[PDB]
Amino acid sequence: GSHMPLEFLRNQPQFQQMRQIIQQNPSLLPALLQQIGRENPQLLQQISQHQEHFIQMLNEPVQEAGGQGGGG
Repeated sequence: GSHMPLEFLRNQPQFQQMRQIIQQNPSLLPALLQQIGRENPQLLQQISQHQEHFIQMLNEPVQEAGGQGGGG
């Protein structure tokens, strides 16, 4: 979508968890892109086509106080 690239990630059981790892070891961002390449190389090449926007969805916290219903 025009305000959400890679939208198929947004709720996934791995996307709930792999970002928590990178938020403690950003040195393993390469090692997570490589890990996606061992099980979904089709997702990997799609993330690679959007990498600057993937980092925005990747670097945020997996939960936030806005999850109660909205931003205000």
